[PDB]
Amino acid sequence: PISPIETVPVKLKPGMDGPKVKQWPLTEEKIKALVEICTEMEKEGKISKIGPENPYNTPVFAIKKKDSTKWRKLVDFRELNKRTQDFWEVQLGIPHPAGLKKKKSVTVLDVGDAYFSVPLDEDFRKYTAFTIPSINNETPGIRYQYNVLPQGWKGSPAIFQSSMTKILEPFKKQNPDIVIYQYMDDLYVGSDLEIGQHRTKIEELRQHLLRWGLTTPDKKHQKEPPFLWMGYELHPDKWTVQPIVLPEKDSWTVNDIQKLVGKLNWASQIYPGIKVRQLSKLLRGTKALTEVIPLTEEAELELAENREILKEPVHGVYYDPSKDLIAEIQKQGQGQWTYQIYQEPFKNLKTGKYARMRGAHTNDVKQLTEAVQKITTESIVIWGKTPKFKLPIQKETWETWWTEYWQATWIPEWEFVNTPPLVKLWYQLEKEPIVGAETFYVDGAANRETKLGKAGYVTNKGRQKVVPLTNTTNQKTELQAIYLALQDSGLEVNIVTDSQYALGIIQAQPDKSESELVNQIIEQLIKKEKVYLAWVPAHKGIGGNEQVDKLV
Amino acid sequence: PISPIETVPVKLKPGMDGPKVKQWPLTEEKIKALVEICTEMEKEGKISKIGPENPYNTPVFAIKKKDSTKWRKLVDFRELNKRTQDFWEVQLGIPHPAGLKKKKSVTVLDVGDAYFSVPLDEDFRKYTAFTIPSINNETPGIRYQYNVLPQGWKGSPAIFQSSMTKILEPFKKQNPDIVIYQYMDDLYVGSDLEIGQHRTKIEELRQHLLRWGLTTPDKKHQKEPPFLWMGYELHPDKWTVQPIVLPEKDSWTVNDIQKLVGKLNWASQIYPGIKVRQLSKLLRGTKALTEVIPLTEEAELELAENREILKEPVHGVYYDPSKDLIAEIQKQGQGQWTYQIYQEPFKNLKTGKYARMRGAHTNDVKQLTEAVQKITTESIVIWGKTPKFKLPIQKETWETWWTEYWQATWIPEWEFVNTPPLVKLWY
Ligand SMILES: N#Cc1ccc(Nc2nc(N)nc(Oc3c(Cl)cccc3Cl)n2)cc1
Repeated sequence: PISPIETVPVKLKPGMDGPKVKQWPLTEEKIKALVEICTEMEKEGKISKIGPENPYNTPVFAIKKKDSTKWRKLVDFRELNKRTQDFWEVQLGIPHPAGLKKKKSVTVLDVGDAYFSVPLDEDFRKYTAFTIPSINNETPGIRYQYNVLPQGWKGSPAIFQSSMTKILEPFKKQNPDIVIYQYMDDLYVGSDLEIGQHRTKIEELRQHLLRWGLTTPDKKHQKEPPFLWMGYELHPDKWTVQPIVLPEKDSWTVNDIQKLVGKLNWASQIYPGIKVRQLSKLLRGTKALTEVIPLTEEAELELAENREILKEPVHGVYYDPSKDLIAEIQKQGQGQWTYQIYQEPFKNLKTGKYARMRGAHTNDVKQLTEAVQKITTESIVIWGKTPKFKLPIQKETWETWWTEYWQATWIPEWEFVNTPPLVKLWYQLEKEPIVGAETFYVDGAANRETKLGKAGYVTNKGRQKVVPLTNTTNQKTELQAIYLALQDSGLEVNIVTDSQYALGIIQAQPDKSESELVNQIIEQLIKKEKVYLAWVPAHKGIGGNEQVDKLV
Repeated sequence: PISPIETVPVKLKPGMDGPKVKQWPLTEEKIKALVEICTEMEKEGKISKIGPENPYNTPVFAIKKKDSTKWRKLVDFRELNKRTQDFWEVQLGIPHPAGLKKKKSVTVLDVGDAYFSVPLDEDFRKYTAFTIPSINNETPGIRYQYNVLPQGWKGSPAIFQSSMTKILEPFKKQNPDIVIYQYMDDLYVGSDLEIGQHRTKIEELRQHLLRWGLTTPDKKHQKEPPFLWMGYELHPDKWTVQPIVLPEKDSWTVNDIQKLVGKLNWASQIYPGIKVRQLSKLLRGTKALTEVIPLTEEAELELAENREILKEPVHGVYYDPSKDLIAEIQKQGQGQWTYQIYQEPFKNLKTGKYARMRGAHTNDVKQLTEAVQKITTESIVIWGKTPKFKLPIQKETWETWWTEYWQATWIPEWEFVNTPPLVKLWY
């Protein structure tokens, strides 16, 4: 019940001191409900009848929720906790199945009542003191102090996992085949013996643990595989997601659209190709929790397609360190990219996606690199290494772009995989002005308050134009001006602008952007033979941009 | 070891709790390295394993010593440094020689090996807790705290300081002209002798240190030349101003001048003395771009006049030791990288350019890291401090591979910029 485990010394935050909270009402029936418990608890040693001497106090309650046979003592350490030091974290990050290793037999022991078996740093006990009131006279009050790890306390999960880890170490050594992972009231044991032998080892471990006061039960309530864990469904050689449920409704409210999207990402770990660009586009209004949102046309289409996917069950395999780790990505098209990581051709190891949420302008190659990075990071966490890649881009493209790009990059081992769609530079801007080419001195300003602007050009050839625009901003005019010149220029053109904004955007060599204006432009860029853009300081600058601004 | 000393009390700045920094996931390979290392460190008593009552944590990495047969543990004490070393920049500040940059040569030797004798005040260890990770986090991390002054922690140099001057004093005596400066874990020794004497004057030091305890692994090679260049040799008197020169040209086109008007207009933020109108007026037209055009009244005047206010460093540019040094690095392409180091926009305390070789053997991420470490060393050598870098590279990529070619024993600070604009032009 309690062990010769060494105790972890504890402490209260620097200035603070023990909790002195009281609660002296008495439900006669319950008082005898607790007393029974304590007597069977002090008898077992987990607590002690304490002497009235400075103990601070803590709330004691009796509980019985459903299908009663027994009660449950419950102390509220919310005030003791708020006074105890910080401890090393627990599971800063939950291990991913995609990276766990194949096993024959897996067993789970119930290590629930365990912590009461683990010792409490003597000195710190003095604070654990609660007080069970004797029914009325305002008596001395049957009073106790904890000797083990209080169910509520701050440092229990820690001090526990700590202790348990130590007790296992030896066993763990003398038995490397056995993976032992504990998860709160659970301690899983997995191996490669055949159920008979496997259950020998289980018992040994069981007995070993017993030698350390931590006991365990043989059989009590739930079932075995699949193991419902951390929203996963675990099998001895396959793994998958908890049955997910896409609801169907007449009206969806933000909170409803959220829980829907969340579930979808979750389902993406393994269900290939799931998309989410649309349903989240809707949640882009972060206010209400019950504001109703009309599933737009796309969102619906999308959600749908997500059902055809989830319709069919799908599961994933484990990691075999003898084989290679491969990774493949494909562009879905709306800034959506997908990938699946495997070692073997048919079942996957894991899948996932990479959307370009960030901002409102980006290229197809940079995005490819962003996705390749997201996976690199993911692999390092999960397999401890980088996967080999297979991607829809040809060196000529890549090697070119990373050469032109102003940012440093490092894309790893990658093999080209010719399969649509494809990633490429749909067009390149010239590096030197084009001789003979008509020069368009573009410009366009807008009235910040009247939201009225103009976009025009004046060419070397004496050609002009000015188009009145309403409901836009300089940036919009600054672009429309470049779009203008493109429309009216010929296959080759030299365009001069005074806007860094505009200049950049174009130069970023964007593949697309739902900003239909930039589209109209990007697409003209594609249709041209040779374009050359040139920046030129605004205000003080050239005299041609002046001659258009005086106009606007 | 028999207690070389008996500990120096260390207290963080009030209103300051020790570090609690997450520990980046790592390559299996690298975990094994760390694992191995710490196992020894644990035997040697340098480090002990800790419990759950130690909530603190500083990150740890594995780097290649200097490509030697094995790895090196590089504790990223940056967090704990700010939380202490700053008030031990005072409490025990190691004074910086303004002449070291003037030496004909400065060598850098690793003396971080010294500290591992000196036990660390006990009430402090708890804060050096660093965690070696588990792949996929299947297993709870292995945990350790430091029993001795640890490398990387700027309170180690400071505590050993005392003991160092002692070790070095009977040498600075017979070498009153050689300057020795200590930064964290390295000794920067500078002499005005022909290299030959210098290098020797160094092994003369290498051994003085050696016969008095310390060990400087710094034995880079031997008589046989498998083309592996010698110890870290910097030449700071040749640390000089870089080229920021306009283009001299026979025939000037409308385009050419345009750019030229921009470069200058950009420069006007560093040099309020530049002008362009007479140069710009030459463009007031809407002429072609391939069209070549000639000067103006004082055009040739302004281009040469400016071309002068631009060939002499700027003024009012003084080093404020209160501020932090800042460094931008823009990718120049084809293996080159420029860099400014400043404390207030445009008032550059120093600029320069790094560059690697030709394709086949080098990438971006390696270059940058190399540039960063060269800019940091330069900065250390000149001001006694490292600069906050404004890195032009997707955070995550950087976080993923910086360690891949890191050889420095320190971690400058840094952040990522997503936009170097016209700057790459001007520089
Ligand atoms: N059913 C099932 C099942 C359970 C566990 C595994 N394989 C496995 N391998 C390793 N290295 N670590 C772990 O650890 C775990 C265990 Cl044993 C149980 C629950 C979660 C985790 Cl992370 N499991 C395989 C199948």
